[PDB]
Amino acid sequence: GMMKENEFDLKNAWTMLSRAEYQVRRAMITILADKAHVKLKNISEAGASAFKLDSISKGKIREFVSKQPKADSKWLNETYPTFDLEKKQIIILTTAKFIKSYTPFFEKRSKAFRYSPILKDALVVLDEFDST
Amino acid sequence: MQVSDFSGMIKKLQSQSPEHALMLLNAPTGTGKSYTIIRALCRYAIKHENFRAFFVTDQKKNLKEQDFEVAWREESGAVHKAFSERVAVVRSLEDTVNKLINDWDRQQIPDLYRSSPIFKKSLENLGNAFKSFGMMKENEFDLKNAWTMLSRAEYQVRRAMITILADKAHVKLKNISEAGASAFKLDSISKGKIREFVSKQPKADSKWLNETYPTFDLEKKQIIILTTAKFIKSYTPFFEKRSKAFRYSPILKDALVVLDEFDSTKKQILESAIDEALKIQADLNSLFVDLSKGLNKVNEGQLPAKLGKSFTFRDAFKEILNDAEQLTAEFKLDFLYKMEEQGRDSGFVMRVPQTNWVSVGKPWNAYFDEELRQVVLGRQPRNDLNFQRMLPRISVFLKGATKFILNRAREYQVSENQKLSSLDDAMTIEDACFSIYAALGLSKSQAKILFSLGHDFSSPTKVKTTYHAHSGRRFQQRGLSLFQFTNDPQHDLQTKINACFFNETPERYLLNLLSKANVLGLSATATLPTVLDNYDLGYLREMLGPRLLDGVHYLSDTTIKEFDFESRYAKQKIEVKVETGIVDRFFSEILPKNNQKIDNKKIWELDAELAKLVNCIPDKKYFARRYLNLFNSFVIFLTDPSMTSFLGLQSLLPGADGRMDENYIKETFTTLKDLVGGQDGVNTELRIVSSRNQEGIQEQLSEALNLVSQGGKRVYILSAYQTIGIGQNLQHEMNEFEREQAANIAPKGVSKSDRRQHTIDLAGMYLGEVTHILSSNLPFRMDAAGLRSIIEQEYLFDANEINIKYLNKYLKGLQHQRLERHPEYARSLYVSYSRTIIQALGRMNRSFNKMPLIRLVMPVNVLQMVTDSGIDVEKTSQEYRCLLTAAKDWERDFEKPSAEIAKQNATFNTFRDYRFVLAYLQTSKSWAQIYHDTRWFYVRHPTVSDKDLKSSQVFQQRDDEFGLQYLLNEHLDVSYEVKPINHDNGQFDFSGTGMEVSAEAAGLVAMCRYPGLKEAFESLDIPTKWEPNERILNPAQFYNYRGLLGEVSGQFIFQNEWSLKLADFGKPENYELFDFHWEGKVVIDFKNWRDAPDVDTKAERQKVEAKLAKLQANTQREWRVIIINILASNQTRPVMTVDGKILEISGLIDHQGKFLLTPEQKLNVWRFLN
DNA sequence: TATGAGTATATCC
DNA sequence: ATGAGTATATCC
DNA sequence: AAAAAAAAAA
Ligand SMILES: Nc1ncnc2c1ncn2[C@@H]1O[C@H](COP(=O)(O)OP(=O)(O)O)[C@@H](O)[C@H]1O
Repeated sequence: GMMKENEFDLKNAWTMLSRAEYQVRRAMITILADKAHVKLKNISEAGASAFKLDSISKGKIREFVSKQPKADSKWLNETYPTFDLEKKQIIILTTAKFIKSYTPFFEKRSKAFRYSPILKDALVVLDEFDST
Repeated sequence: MQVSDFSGMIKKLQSQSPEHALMLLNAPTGTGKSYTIIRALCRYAIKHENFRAFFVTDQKKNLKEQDFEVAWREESGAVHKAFSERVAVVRSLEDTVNKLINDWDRQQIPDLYRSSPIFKKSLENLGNAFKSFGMMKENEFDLKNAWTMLSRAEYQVRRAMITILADKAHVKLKNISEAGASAFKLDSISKGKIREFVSKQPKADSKWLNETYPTFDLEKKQIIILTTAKFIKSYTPFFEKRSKAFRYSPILKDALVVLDEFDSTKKQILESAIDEALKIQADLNSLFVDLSKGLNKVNEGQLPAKLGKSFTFRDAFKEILNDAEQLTAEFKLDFLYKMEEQGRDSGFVMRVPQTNWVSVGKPWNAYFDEELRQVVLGRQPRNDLNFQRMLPRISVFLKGATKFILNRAREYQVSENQKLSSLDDAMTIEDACFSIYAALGLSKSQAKILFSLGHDFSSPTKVKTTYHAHSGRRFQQRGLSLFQFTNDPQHDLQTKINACFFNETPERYLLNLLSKANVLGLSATATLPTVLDNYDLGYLREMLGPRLLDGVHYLSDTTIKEFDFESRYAKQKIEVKVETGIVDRFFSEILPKNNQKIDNKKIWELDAELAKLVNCIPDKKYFARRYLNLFNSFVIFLTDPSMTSFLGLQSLLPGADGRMDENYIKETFTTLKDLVGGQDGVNTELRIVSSRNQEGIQEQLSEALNLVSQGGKRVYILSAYQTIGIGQNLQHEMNEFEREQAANIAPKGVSKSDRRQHTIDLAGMYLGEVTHILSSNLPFRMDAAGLRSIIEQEYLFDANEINIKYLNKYLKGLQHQRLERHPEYARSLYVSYSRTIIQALGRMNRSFNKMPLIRLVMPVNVLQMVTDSGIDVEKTSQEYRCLLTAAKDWERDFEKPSAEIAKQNATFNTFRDYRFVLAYLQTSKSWAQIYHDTRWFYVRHPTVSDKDLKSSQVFQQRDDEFGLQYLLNEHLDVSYEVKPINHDNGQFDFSGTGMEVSAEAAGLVAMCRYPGLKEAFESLDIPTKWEPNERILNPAQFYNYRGLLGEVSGQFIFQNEWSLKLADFGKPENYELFDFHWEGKVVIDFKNWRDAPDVDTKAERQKVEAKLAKLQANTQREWRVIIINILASNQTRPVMTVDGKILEISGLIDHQGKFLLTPEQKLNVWRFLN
């Protein structure tokens, strides 16, 4: 926020903010991993930077948070919609975000909305069509 | 020591204009080293207007800006130059920004930039950027981006200043730059006008501009003061956006570089080198393919004639193209390498001059899947491409090709600089190399990695037949390489082999610097023998010879006699007392157990507090000893009506963690002060001099010592070795107590105006453990710590301090995360420990007044670790000598294990050289000549004098000691005995008994007993007996020696007896397969061995039949083969295989030199010969 | 030689 | 899968 | 007409 004046250095500040947010996400990932008994070690040792997982481990995490109490799972889903995007029936966003990418949970490289399979057969409602 | 001595040193160094010698000076601290070098540099700069010098030191607290200003003021006599246009201080970007902000806050900007609104806005933006940079200093990933933002802000400030100066000089900036924005590319004339204007400007304005921006006119600066870290990196010129490296700048040509912390610089340089090596990585396959493609474009004349006509006329170019084609065909590098992972970590592969290394055990294999049209890489047993051979071969090719391209780029730069009229915008060697690489079609990253394989180092010119630079240290010559395999979904079709090469050790950087500038190295420990915290002086002297000068040759003997202190200390009855701390667990052991017992409870909750603090650490039982040693030290401090100044140095700075907790130490000190010492401790205080405080170390030290000089107190200064352990002044002005208590040791013939006559040195020092001599990081990954670890071990191996056994054990431990103990008899470890201790003890030798009794307190480990091996204790401080006399109970012997390790390492290196040369001689022609020459050198004289070995056609032609690693005979013996451990790996033990190297296996016995054989030896100039001389062959060399001797003798006797003339082969790709041939019918192989053991018949037959089969496929004939032995002890029996194609004869002549081949045998010989 | 004449919004690199 | 116990400096 | 140095196996 201190460096929102110039745009040339906005890229670097955005990069630092993204790295910090990714660290927060990694902390949450390892918390849920130790709370779900999942072999975080596979990642945590073979992935002490990249931190990749497999489908079954994230599925176990998702089904654990599914049966979790209402309040905490509610906060997690509200703040991190990308935690499980293939279950969201409605996705509300700005067109500036729609053109750009979204950063999935359990991952660091962002994925563009344009090529993602989530748009296939979806219905896109442009609330101000001409202004878009 | 007088300034005339350093003037003589400087003028001697400047007389080496085309050679650029290196001069080193050992002088104990507190002798004038830094006082007089500054005066000498200033005086020489004033007298000679074309003299340029650099003053380099590791820590900016040792830059001595004020000392340079004072010396310049007192040296200039008539003109009185403002010292800002002659002497410059090149600060980092952060320090420049800090000075700018401070000047802005103190109204010190000279009202010309202040009045402008553009400048003010730029300064406000710079202040915000500096605040952000300070906030983001925690994570090093954000450090790069914060630094980039700060650099952009500083550049905007510079642009504002440029516009302000341009309009005042009527320069059309915009027109010179660009009506638009990003530009400001001014011509030489405009900036010349600007420089003229500031030259005629009022003095205050010019002084501020020149101090803040020394790079405003960098050519006028005669002395340039900067840190080692800044010297390694680049400086940003004024008027420009891109920074220019000091390394390739024309500012260094014929300059004099004064490294005031040689040898402390090496580590810094090393660290920087490691970081740079990790920044630059590229896919090896694509890099090689692109370079090959570019070179082929050069061949077909598709590049401008300027470089094309210089590439093509050299035979090395044709050879490089041929090697590129052969390597592309051999390793299938045209195709994609795909490495299938199911998710398991791949680790990485290391290549060190001794071996390959895989971090996950199973070696990597690669074959060509023809159906897939890919190269499958993985852990499968199938290895049809020799991947572990592919990785280093491509690296060797890249290194050689890049050296060729560097030579061509040097030629191109020299030719292009002729065209330029104003030699102010000349292109550097780096620019020429980048232009060549870009013209070849390589990317910018590929150009960076190819250029870093060797940085503009191409040697001199056949040394003009002066001195032969030779070295047997393999790590300095080959470096090391790292490879990691990466799979990404965005390049799903292939696996990237990211490569990381480390070649520029600090010694190589220093040699490259010496290729263009004189270097003067100054410290009290400049020549301590150690390769961990000092340059490899052995390697430096090997590669420099006469160019490695000595400084003490330019001092009067009075100064050297003044270096002594054991006489002056005795004459004034100064007594040094070493107190070692035998403390393990609890605090009653440090309290004075004399019968003034206060309470048996208060110390118990003191122990409880200590245990509580230790337990709250996120190993224990060791931090307690550190705390107790420190507490014992300042108990000793608190119980003496003396010792007005005490310094306690550790290897750790007090902070927030429990392992060394700051406020806990403070409260412990206060409790001990009110618990021990009634009137002794009331006048005491504690100061923690640290970089974590909100003010510079200079004022912290100044106020801590003013507490004693003026406050009438007794201070305990606690800090770390890395903070104020080197080159820091800790003396203070005396008080009445010190005046009436201290003693003076000033030599007869010293002035009263000297500051050393009005100050008093420290009266006591606590020497904590020096902890980080060798790395201990455990998770071994491809990062800075792992590289530092591997490089330290390679340095130890080069200096003959660890053998291949210990290195293999260490690597195996690293594969398992089970690091081994430090080597017990590695001299460098103890010498580095001693170096830190010596530097620490030099901080209390900066004055002539000393307290009558000095107390040095340290734990027992410091006593056990220090040593005197290669350290001239005669010219060291008396405190260190007393410490050594106290530590004499643990003195080690390093000469013996070093000698045997040197023998083992020389043998191992010879064996590795020969393992390489056979495989390469497979497909070479000249290296056959080198191998022939080396073997004949072996047999012409097994024992050779040192000068005779150094001056030879085989030693003067190779630039290293390939195959020529002779042992050392301290007794000039003619024989020795060695027990082989693993002859497959070339490992030998020179204390065991399993084989004899002497003339008994030579022609002396059982070989000269043949008619005409001794005549053949005397005709071929092969001595019959090993004459006692200096150096003797090693077991790896003795193998080839006896093999060639047996070859000659057996072929001679075979020709004498069977009366047949054999012929040699003439096809290059089938060398080292069979010794000779016979009439296109037979291939003949000769052997020299002991009595026949229970040798593995099947492996020998498999190998000989494999070479036979490849010769069958190549010669288009069916061939026989003969295996022949020269000496035996029983009945000879030539046994053939059932088919009858292979002959095996064991022993030709007996031990009496007469053959054992009867008429029957003979005839069979004829029958097999046909 | 020749005109038209802002403020504001949002996200990744 | 134990041996051993850090601070200093500066460009991308 | 000044490119280097490339065993297996652990
Ligand atoms: N004529 C002199 N010769 C040498 N040192 C002097 C002289 N006059 C004063 N000094 C002081 O003596 C001290 C010796 O330290 P110095 O020589 O700078 O470091 P070193 O002895 O490590 O080279 C310095 O602090 C310097 O200011």
